[PDB]
Amino acid sequence: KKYSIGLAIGTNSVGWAVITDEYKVPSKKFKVLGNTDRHSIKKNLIGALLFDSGETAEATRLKRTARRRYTRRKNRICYLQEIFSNEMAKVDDSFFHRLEESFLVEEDKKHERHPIFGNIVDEVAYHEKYPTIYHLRKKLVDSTDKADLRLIYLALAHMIKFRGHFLIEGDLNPDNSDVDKLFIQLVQTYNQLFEENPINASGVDAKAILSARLSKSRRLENLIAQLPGEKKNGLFGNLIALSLGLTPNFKSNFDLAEDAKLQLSKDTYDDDLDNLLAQIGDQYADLFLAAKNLSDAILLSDILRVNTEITKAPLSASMIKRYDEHHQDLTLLKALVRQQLPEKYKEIFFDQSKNGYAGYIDGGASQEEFYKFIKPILEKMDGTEELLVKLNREDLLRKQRTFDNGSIPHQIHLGELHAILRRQEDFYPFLKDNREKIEKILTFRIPYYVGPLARGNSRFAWMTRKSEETITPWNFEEVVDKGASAQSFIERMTNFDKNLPNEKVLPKHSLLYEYFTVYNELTKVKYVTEGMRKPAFLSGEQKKAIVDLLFKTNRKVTVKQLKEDYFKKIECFDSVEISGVEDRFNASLGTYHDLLKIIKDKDFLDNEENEDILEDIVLTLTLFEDREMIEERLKTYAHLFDDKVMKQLKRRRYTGWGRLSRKLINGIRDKQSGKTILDFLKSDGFANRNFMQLIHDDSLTFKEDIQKAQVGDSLHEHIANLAGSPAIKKGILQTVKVVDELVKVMGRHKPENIVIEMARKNSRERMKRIEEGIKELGSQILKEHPVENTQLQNEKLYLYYLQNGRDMYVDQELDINRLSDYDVDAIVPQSFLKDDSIDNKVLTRSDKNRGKSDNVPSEEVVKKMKNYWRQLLNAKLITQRKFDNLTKAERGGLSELDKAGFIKRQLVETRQITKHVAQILDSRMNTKYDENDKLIREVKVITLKSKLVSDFRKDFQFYKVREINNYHHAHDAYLNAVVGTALIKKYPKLESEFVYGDKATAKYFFYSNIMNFFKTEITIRKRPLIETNGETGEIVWDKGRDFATVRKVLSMPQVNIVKKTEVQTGGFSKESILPKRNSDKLIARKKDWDPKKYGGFDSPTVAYSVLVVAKVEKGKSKKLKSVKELLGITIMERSSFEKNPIDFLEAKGYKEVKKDLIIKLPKYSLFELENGRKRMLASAGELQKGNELALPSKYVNFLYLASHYEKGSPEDNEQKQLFVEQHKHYLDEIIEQISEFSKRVILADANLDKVLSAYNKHRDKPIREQAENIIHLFTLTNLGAPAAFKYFDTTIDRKRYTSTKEVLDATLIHQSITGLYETRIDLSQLGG
RNA sequence: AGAGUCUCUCAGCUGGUACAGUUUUAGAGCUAGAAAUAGCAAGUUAAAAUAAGGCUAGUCCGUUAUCAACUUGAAAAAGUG
DNA sequence: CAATACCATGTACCAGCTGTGTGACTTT
DNA sequence: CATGGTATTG
Ligand SMILES: [K+]
Ligand SMILES: [K+]
Ligand SMILES: [K+]
Ligand SMILES: [K+]
Ligand SMILES: [K+]
Ligand SMILES: [K+]
Ligand SMILES: [K+]
Ligand SMILES: [K+]
Ligand SMILES: [K+]
Ligand SMILES: [K+]
Ligand SMILES: [K+]
Ligand SMILES: [K+]
Ligand SMILES: [K+]
Ligand SMILES: [K+]
Ligand SMILES: [Mg+2]
Ligand SMILES: [Mg+2]
Repeated sequence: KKYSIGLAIGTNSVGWAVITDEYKVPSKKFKVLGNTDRHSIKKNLIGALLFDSGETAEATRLKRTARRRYTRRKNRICYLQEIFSNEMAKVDDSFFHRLEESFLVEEDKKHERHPIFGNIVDEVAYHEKYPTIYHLRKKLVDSTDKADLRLIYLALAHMIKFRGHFLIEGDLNPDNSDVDKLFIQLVQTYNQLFEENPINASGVDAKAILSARLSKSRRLENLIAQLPGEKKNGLFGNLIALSLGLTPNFKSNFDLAEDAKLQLSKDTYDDDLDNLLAQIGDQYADLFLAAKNLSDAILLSDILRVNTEITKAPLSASMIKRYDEHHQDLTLLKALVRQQLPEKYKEIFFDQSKNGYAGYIDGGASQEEFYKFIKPILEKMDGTEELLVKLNREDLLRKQRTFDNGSIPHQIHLGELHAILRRQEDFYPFLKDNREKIEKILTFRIPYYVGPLARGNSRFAWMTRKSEETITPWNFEEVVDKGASAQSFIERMTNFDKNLPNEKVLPKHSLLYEYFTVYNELTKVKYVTEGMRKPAFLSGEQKKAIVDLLFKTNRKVTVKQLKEDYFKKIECFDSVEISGVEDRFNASLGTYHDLLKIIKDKDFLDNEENEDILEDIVLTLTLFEDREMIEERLKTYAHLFDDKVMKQLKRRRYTGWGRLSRKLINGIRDKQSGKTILDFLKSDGFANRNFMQLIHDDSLTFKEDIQKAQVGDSLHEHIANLAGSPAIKKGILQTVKVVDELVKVMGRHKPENIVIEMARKNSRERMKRIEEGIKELGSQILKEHPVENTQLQNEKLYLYYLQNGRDMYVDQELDINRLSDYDVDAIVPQSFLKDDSIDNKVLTRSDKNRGKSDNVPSEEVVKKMKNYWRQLLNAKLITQRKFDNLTKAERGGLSELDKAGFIKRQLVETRQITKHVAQILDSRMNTKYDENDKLIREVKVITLKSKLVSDFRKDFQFYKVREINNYHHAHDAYLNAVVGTALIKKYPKLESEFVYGDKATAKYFFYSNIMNFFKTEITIRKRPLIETNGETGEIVWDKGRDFATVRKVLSMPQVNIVKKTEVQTGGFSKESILPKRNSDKLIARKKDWDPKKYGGFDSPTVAYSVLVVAKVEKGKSKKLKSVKELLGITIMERSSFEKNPIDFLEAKGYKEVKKDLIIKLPKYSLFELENGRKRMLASAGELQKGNELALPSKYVNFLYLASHYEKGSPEDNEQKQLFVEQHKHYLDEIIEQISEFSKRVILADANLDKVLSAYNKHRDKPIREQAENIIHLFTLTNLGAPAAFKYFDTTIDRKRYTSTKEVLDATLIHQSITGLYETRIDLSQLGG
């Protein structure tokens, strides 16, 4: 008995089917377990497992990270309170107690209700003197008087609790960042370099202009407007633009041929500046550094909007400025409305529900919403002009705690913290001794390379301690081994050398590693001149001369440099042909040139004895990112370089790791030669073997040593470690579990073949890619055309912005209002490359202007547009892949071989994850070896792409309509098995391409015509009825009988669709903290916080339901009453219930619980009632639809054709259209089937009647549109959670199943993973 | 079937921080009326919690992955049509 | 109990490692 | 998002 398996692997489904010799699906009688009168059932061997998408670990991680955050912020406060403990006890022995219980209601408070002082008089006086915390912070920073210890704590706690970000390194000078003085010094540094062309900056108010609440470009234009004879694109203008955070281009200033675009935010700027400074000299370093300082001052002026010469608390001062202008503007705003229109006053200042001032302070109105609600109310009135200016600057009626306070660095809070400590350490001796300890609390943060401060109970931790004691902010440098921990942070993630599995991989930028990559490429170069008979390799001398002369003097080596600076200069060749490298060498001694600039000792770099030291310095620069730690590690060589060079060495940091170890490159040696790998790359006679040849050569001992160097996951573990979406990995494991069961079903007989086919908030990302691209481009298109992230979901508008509002084939502007008239065109034609991503797509006025349509854009378009494309590439508005394709016509365009490859890739799957599934299945099936110790491939694992079966369906009218039911998953798998087996049966030579295990015109023709053998006529040409294998003579396909077989299988109504039951996990409930309410739905946020007094959560998530048969007390009498009901065990209750189910249930009220009748009921548990009606458990108190509507095939194909689902010849198109119109009565028949089914299992009288009326209303509608909208109707009958749907313009809301009472007496069905094995439990026989 | 390199792209996993939001309390509302309410005044801030919580008590852990039923079995697992 | 309606924590930055598909050079 | 929780209204 022989058979094959077909699989369809998706992210929510695994379709499966068993086929025989004749492409038939078998049917078996299967045992049925349980207490029903049915002992067995007939099942077709075809079905599909359905499951909810697997989730990533990200959300779990972000929540984990926040938890740690909250724990450590509490610890900071506890540290500070510990310091204050004894001395605060002398002043107020319950202060910290009133703070701790501030949340409680006075009924539960054990102390007085006024937290700071403990009486109403002092408390009210406090708030009158210090309405915001920032008033108190400024007073404590400025005043010279002794202050109450409790107010000192509150100001220091507020700074430590909300301490600001750590994005800036070093200390901040609040007086050294004066915008006027940094602008004056930029002017002075410019006038030094350009004495003949100086700028008159007198009368220019640099402070107001650059610190103004305006866009960077507008402030730039404002300042230049004050300077006559200076343009914003001149050198000075560009420097101001750099200061404002824009991205200017200094190429045109210094007459450069290449482009020096500079932005101060990019990580590349440090190199970007040095690179520019290399061309124009170091005299300009003072100019470009002076501009950097100005930027710092302007950034601070966004935060500090107050003169820093009247207070040492400019931040708190600026918060107080917000409060004062809020108060003044509120007084005036009220007066205006009071007089100009008093009818709206009640709506504005008293209605929390409205987005007025009441809703903005007391309700849920945000600043953005408040501004919207009040913008017309201001425009409508008189005297509102200044307020309207503040509203448009987003600076009206501001609160102090706002979304934009993320700008504040921690150095500013620290400055006020250190000032207060300096003021009060004069009166309190414990503040002078703990001044630094308190300062450390605010400033300390765990280094990212240290991680959780665990003690052997964190699977996430790696930190190692220098001593076993409690870590605090003050002892961290001593208890935590920062060096070892920083090393583990990387070495626990990096790859080992695959060849030498115990050797660590070299840093990517290691000098030795780059010597290797350059010699390995250089060794395969070949050249030929006139006198030479044939091309030749480079000798060891030639390669060394080339490395010394070119690679050690030029960052990148082009072929031109090789020809002129080597072959002409040295070999005296006026002409030479080069091979093995094109345009320029891909490898380069980059680190060599970085170190030559820093240390300026070329002879040190070339001395081989320094190889070790240089290797350790680069390793240290790569391994660590902390500049102190880097400095500490490089101390060993402080004697070798100047302090200036050592400082420059500290600042140079590298990232990335190679793929080979040092031991492999330049350690192990060949036994007879005594030479390392690098030695052979430098010199290997006239064979010039490269890395691949060396480690594979049997005449050397490298290969032997590799195998000796080499040194068991579970199925689940192995799948977890695959590179791919966790979603697809869930289906991969489910697939293997499906195959195991199917083999057990066939009496442990292995199949002949297994054919597998695998399926194929971004608006935040799409917006960020256009902002960066446009600001890098320097364009004002976002100014002229504001856009929201949601709109960028539209393809044409997204392409418009990525192309900066220009046609991509013609150098012209595009109209944003005309996009409907424009064309979206594929760079590589979709006839060749089925790619619809933005990466192969282009917005043009008309696709005609691309050129010819059988190739990549014409040469003329490339000549026209290459430069504009280059800008888009650098602005990252197109990728390198998109630019390369866009420009291929200048590289010959698409070749015939390229076209052959494209067609082949349409048919042969090459994705790595697909190969891994095949390898998993192949290694599970084929386990025995033959006389030659080679694997015996009893089972052939075939992998197909989705296009094969999809074209099969459209070619033989086996159409699919996904919306009808879930059967198409199972049918896809059947067709995969059929097509896959028949394909390799017809052409056994294909096995190399389609089975796992180990002229261009011809292949193009061949692969385009590979599937013709199924057809009876082609294009013209005709074929036999019976198709056979040429060699064996065996029949593979009968075009009369075998299509009928397929048609029978797709028509079968019984298909085993199983929805994987799953225990729900994750969050306990909705996260929203709700206000207090008298409802038992509310759940306490802490053990003692009664939700009736404090609010809390609701909407818990049921992990699984439980069938309880027990008795419950009834009435005031408490008489025991027998019941049977469903209890949802929430995720939070789950551990408590499982530890002791009986105690848990008795706590809930149940008595005499029949412990053995407790049934665990996860989500999607399956119940059958009367007339075949099936329900799935959505929750403990809601149900989902549990039936599939097996619509007959004739209707399915009619719906597909009538609806124009997806082309064919005209004689075919008209034949299909004629069939649609000849079978128009099918429309009513389809409705009848739906209604017959809805009345049998759906049971939504209201919705069914509403739909019938809607269908009888739109009978005069076109047939195509009636069919398209019949497709929507299957939502009413679709398996799963009910949902809303629209028939034409009528909307049908979901009818839900809000009670689970009926399943308590129905038949519960437990299914195996295929659903072929069943246990059925009559629940009516329980509770008697 | 792979391997190294160059320019990239997309994805996965981990760590260190920040700002808001929400919730309860505190921030004496006034006047006139028995009240009902009306007319006003006010508003910007803070503490605390931010999965209940756990023992292993760490400045640690708590939302990913995995899961029909039955039989033996503390459990892990294997077995069952 | 129907039918019906409303609701659902969000944002920002920094430091890493891995594999992926891409199209080029070289190779087993 | 989409689907389960919750309340309101009849
Ligand atoms: K993170
Ligand atoms: K009390
Ligand atoms: K000017
Ligand atoms: K608000
Ligand atoms: K409040
Ligand atoms: K106005
Ligand atoms: K707030
Ligand atoms: K190249
Ligand atoms: K580094
Ligand atoms: K020195
Ligand atoms: K789960
Ligand atoms: K579980
Ligand atoms: K199941
Ligand atoms: K990469
Ligand atoms: Mg906690
Ligand atoms: Mg807050």
